Amino acid sequence: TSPLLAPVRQIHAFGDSYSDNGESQRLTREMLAKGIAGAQALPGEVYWQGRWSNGPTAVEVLARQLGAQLADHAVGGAKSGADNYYGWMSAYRHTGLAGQVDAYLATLDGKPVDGQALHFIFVSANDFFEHEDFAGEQPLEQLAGSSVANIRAAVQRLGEAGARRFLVVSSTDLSVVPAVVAGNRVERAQRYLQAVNASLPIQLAALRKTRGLELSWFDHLTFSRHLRRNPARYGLVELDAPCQPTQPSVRPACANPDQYYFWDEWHPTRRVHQLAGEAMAARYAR
Repeated sequence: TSPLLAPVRQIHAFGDSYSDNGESQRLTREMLAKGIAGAQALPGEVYWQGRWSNGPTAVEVLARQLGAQLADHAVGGAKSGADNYYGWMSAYRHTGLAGQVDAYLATLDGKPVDGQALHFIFVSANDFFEHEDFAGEQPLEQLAGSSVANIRAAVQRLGEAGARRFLVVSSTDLSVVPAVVAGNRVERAQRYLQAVNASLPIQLAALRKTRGLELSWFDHLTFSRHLRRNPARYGLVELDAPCQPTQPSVRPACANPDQYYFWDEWHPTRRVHQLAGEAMAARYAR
């Protein structure tokens, strides 16, 4: 192993439901109040305090582990580009990674970017979900290319504005997500996530060197493969069934959520987010 990275006192997080700590709930309440066509309350009733889980997301745990404050810009459903899985959102706000970066940089209020803040990026799953659910035409190899390009451009744009420090999370293992299994889409997920996770770290390594950035890459796939191969070691029992079923309809939650991998058909439990946040904190000194 190499030396731990310097401590972190401020995180700015950009991403999707795997990071959101209340933005989709705030924003959808605003959209409902304004009467925006097609709006829905997200995430819904069977979720903890606006998180798309039964507890804090991995980046919230990472912030606690590192002794950092967290500004969490992530929005449930966010894609790697400008917009969201929920297309009805775009009329009100661009909540994809690109839109989160735009809003972050447009709300500095004449102040510089903090060159010591960790810019945390965790996105791409909705690129895939949207493609599969609404028959995107791009072959999956092209979709992966566009996800990679979008994330690289976000880092470039953040660095351009003064950001120096980044943690970029890989694709998660979309191939074991309950909704993907139910969709019979395991192979498609495998192919998409391997293409993103092969190309993205190569692109970020080039950019890190060019622009003199500190950029950590977190391999969420390696992380989840290790949990799922040795579940008892982590106190996990159920790897496949959602604790809180929502498809086709909501049913009562399991009694033992801390022994479940998945909360609903797409999102991990608070326990898995805890292990993920701890894992992500491993490259940094407290």
